[PDB]
Amino acid sequence: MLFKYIHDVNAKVEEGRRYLSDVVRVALDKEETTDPDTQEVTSTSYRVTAYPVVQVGEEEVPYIPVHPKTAEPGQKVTVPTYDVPEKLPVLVRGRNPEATGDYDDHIWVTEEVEVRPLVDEVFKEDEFEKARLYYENVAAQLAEGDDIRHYYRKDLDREAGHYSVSRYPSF
Amino acid sequence: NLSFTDQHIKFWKKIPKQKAYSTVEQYGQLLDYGRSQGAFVGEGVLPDTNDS
Repeated sequence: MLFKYIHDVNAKVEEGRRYLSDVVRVALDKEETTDPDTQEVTSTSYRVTAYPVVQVGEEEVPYIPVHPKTAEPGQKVTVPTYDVPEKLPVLVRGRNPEATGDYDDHIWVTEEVEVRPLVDEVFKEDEFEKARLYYENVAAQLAEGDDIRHYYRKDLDREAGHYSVSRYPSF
Repeated sequence: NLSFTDQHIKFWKKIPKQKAYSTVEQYGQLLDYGRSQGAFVGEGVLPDTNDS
C-alpha cells in the first residue's frame, strides 16, 4: 500500500447503500505475478481501490504539528487501524407475519448486505502517473463533500463517431 | 531648591492615559491572516479551507 487516505463522510453519504460506514479508505498498491519456481516476476500492475472500513485496533505514530501548533522532539499520538469488513447492516420497512393488531403490523427490520468496493481500477507497469492522477482525483472528489460520481476512463471506451456501431439500442 | 523640578520629567508626560475599570484588563489582537498553504489550484477544483 504505497498511499493511504482516510476520509470522514457526512450523514447523507453514510445513508447510501454503497457507503455503510462513517469512514472511507482510498489506497494505491502495486501487484506482481511470479513464476512458481522462484521469484522471477512476469508483470507488474498498480491498483486503485476505495473501501468502507471498520476499526480493528490502534497503533503508535509520530505527531505532525500544524502551523498554529508546536510539538515536542519525540511526541507521539495514537491513531486507529482499519480493515475491510464482510457484511454491514441496513434498516428497511417490513411487515410482522405474526401481528395481533393495528399497532404492531408495520415494523423496521435489519438486514445484512454484502460489501463491495467503491472503486477498482488496474493500470499497467507503465503509466504510473495515470494511476497517481486517478487516485488524487478520487481523493479530491471525496473531499468535495459528496459521493464518488466520475468513473470515465478514455482508454477503456468505445470509439466515438462510429455511427454504424453506435446506432444500436443502449438505453 | 537644589534638586530637580517637574520640567525634568519627560516620559510620564508623553505616554497616553486611559481609564481603567478593574484590576484585570483584557484585549484581543490579530496575529495572522492564514497559514501559507499555496493558493494555486487546478481548473474546476475546489480550493482548500484556511483559518486566521
